Amino acid sequence: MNPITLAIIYFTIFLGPVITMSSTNLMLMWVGLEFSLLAIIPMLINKKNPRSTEAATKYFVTQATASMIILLAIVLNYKQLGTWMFQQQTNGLILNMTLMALSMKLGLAPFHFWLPEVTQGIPLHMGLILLTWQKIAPLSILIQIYPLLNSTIILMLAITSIFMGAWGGLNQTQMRKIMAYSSIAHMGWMLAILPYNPSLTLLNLMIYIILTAPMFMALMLNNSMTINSISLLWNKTPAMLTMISLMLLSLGGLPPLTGFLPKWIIITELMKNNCLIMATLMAMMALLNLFFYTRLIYSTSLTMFPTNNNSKMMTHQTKTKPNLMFSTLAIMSTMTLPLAPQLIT
Amino acid sequence: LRYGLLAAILGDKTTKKLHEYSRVITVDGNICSGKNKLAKEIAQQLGMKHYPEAGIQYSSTTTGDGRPLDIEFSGSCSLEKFYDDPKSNDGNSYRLQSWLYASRLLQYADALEHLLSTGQGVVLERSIYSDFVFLEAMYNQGYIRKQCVDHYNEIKRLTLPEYLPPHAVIYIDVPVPEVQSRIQKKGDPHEMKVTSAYLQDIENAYKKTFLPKMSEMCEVLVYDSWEAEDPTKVVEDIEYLKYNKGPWLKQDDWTFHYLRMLVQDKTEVLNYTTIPVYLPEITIGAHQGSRIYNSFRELPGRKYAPGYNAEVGDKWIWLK
Amino acid sequence: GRISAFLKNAWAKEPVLVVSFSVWGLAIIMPMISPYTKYASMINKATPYNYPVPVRDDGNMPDVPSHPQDPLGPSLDWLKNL
Amino acid sequence: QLLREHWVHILVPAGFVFGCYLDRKDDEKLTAFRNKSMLFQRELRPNEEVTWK
Amino acid sequence: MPSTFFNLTMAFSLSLLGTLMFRSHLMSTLLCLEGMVLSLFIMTSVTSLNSNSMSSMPIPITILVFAACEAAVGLALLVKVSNTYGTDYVQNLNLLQC
Amino acid sequence: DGPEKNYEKTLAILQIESEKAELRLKEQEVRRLMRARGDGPWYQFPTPEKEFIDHSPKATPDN
Amino acid sequence: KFYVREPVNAKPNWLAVGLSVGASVFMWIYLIQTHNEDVLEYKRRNGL
Ligand SMILES: Nc1nc2c(ncn2[C@H]2C[C@H](O)[C@@H](COP(=O)(O)OP(=O)(O)OP(=O)(O)O)O2)c(=O)[nH]1
Ligand SMILES: [Mg+2]
Repeated sequence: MNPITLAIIYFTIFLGPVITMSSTNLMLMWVGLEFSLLAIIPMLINKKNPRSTEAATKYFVTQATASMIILLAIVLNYKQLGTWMFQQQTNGLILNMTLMALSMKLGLAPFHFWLPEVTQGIPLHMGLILLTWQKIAPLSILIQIYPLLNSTIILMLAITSIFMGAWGGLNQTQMRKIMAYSSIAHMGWMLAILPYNPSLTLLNLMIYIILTAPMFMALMLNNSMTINSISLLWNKTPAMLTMISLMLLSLGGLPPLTGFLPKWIIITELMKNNCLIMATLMAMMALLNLFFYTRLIYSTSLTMFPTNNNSKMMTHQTKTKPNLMFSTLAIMSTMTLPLAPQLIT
Repeated sequence: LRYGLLAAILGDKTTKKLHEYSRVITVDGNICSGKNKLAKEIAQQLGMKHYPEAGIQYSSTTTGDGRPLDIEFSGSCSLEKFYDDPKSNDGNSYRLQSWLYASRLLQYADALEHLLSTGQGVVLERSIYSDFVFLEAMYNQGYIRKQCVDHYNEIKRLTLPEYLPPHAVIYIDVPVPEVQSRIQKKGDPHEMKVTSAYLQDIENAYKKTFLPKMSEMCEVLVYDSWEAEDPTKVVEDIEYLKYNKGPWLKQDDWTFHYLRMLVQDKTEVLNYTTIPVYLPEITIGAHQGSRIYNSFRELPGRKYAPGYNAEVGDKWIWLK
Repeated sequence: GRISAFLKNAWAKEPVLVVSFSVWGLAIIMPMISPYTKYASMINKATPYNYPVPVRDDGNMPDVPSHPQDPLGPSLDWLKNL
Repeated sequence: QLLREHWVHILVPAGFVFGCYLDRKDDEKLTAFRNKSMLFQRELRPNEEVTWK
Repeated sequence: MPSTFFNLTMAFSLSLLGTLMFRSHLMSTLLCLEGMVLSLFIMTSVTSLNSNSMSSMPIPITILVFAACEAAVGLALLVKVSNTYGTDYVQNLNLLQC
Repeated sequence: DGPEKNYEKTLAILQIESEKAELRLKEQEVRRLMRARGDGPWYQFPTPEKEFIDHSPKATPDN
Repeated sequence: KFYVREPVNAKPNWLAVGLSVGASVFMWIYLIQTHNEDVLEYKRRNGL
């Protein structure tokens, strides 16, 4: 791609969620959703391989179906209430279809079957763009209508999201699929805390984003697609294993890392609203998430997997690849827990 | 200023800096047949940068101080040991082959970066497109195994189509008895311990497999020794050579820019040569890797990034 | 000199793009030059697609006319003389 | 050059002095009930202004 | 109007169920997607004309334009699938499972 | 220093902790009551704006 | 001259050094001025 279409595509990718967040109209949040989808599709099919085409096709058909369901809900609300916003008395069926389609857009379970496959087959920076940027707009639409949604449907969607995400991330080996089921579990946490306190939903979203960014940067340092590929990182870049361990433990929610704070304050608010059984099941599935994180840590940092012979030449070569804001996001995603009252509102 | 998208926007166009002599020329031949001298003369009288054969210590000579490092840092594979005993149980043969392919890949990346940055043509000796010849020769001689062949083919499939084929491939056809006579006359005692079966395997791999895949996508210039041993007719053919086939015609400025980024980042170049395929020939254990990596780190000038090593005279470290 | 030669031999070899670009530039600049540009908006304002609703006056406003056949009000003599 | 060579030996004593300072700051912060406990409610001596610092 | 709006919503529901139940033709899937798009256009237009909402009659034009660009993107993707596989069969799209 | 210093420091700490406890219980009650019947600053869900309503006389008199 | 290739960081980027040092100095001075202004504003508002 030449810089003209690079700038246009990145500007529309930026602009979609910005229109969705800045917009007070259901129609404009919709059109921002397909700015995001349409602008990001050439970026998935940038590599021009059958796997990228497969991911782009599945992603397109999923988002198209969900966007048509969203527009159905918008049109039905427009007939029922004469306005372009779910104000207070729109139909619960309409609100549930809206929640259905936004959960389909997000890729949380049981609508999660496309997210690991779409995350696979695309480059790592597009996995980062998807799993971080493409979720703010559906979260924005969900946050705008928090008192109207159905707590039962949200709680079911959330608990099965964490269940399927924990089990998948336990299952596979591929880094992109691991990050995708990690995203599914984290979106389950955000969705569960959505109807009671959207501020904690935003806090969990920012914590997940600042944890997902240095994962993907560290993967892009060596294009480590595999558990083995990140396992020989000690020969390639040994000065990163400590932060890999700290940020993966933060993703697991282990104190005193700052990734414990979203799960902790979410459990605290859920128990303020008396859903103890739900909170316990969520925390146990978070322990499963921490299990596959700990296996990944064992593979990459605490043990030293055998290496190759060309790694000598790769160490002979130099590198200027790792960017400056990797360390800033890494430190903010590891050592921010004593600033918890400042992080929460 | 480091090359990038900003430099491409401000104007660093490869097609703007191209000229007639901006060509990739590769000289190929058997073990001892006039390959070095002809490439040097062609580059000298065409105004082109000559790249000799990438040996074991190519990365050592191109990185750091440029002195050859120890063998355990540079591949831990000996061509002399391979000539003395090619069927050794430690896997010296396939380690040497993979290390030489990695060296040739680094040399091809350097030559491509030089051509895309300065516009000067390059004359390489035995680039990556004619190293599977040595691979298949050792496989047919039984020196390596089918798993090594599959791993080499996988690495070649991973790395090879990302770059551009050479504009011209000049080949030196030479008989095996002539190669044997030249090897005996050279006087390297390890090098006389090579088999005519191995040399015939190299020549057969050339004739049957390397020349056609060059032939449908670039210009092939097979010559004898007597057609060679005079670097004027070959240069005349290079002058009267028309490049009307291959993917070089379809390249434009932004494809050149992305290829320039790929060849200017050496880690992406050698990314797929270190895939976690655990052949016992090339797999190195954690303890040996730890010791070798550590000793390479207290090697002088290699502890930190270049320009940050105070022991070699780098200044303003605190200020940068 | 060179710019004038570039437009000149461009007009020589192909005038379609030259005429289209000149028509583009003229369409940009002529609303900023002609004095009739405001009159289109004035005419569109003066065109009465809706009923003018009468106002209940308390006598404190003298600008509004009691009768349509009065000197007071926005007459369209400029429209007649346009 | 002795201060340059053995500058690492002051970090732990500096941390000790800083910890004593922070204990003193906490002690003067928690003075909401000084000379107000009913067990120790006594009239102040003329030569003193606080029971404890 | 309520009977015809109910018919339009059942048309959208049938097109959605057809989209959700795949057959061998991604072209047929895209056609079901535009069945949903067309049903959305008629419901929006009839609602606007019934409510006399002249401020919101641009909304059908915007849904038509946006959905048409989205389907152009999808047609380009189907062209890529047909080029890489010979056909547009959705069961050829399955090697991202592992 | 002496036992009275620790005694009165403990008194101050207990006073601060008890005040924090009753404040947390009261803010739980405040949030529950305000969410149940929003009539104060918090939990004020949005409402369409009256400033975007046309009040000029229109073509149809029956409005 | 040790390295065979000219290092990127062989010489310090003087423009980057000057911009970083001036930026840090500017934020420090602005921080002190805003802290003093906030202290004065708080005392004026609360009558202290
Ligand atoms: N096994 C093996 N040996 C190689 C490979 N590449 C080069 N060699 C050997 C062949 C020679 O004995 C030695 C030097 O390479 P050359 O082909 O340049 O030989 P030499 O310089 O003697 O002859 P020349 O005049 O350059 O053709 O390295 C390779 O990929 N594998
Ligand atoms: Mg030679």
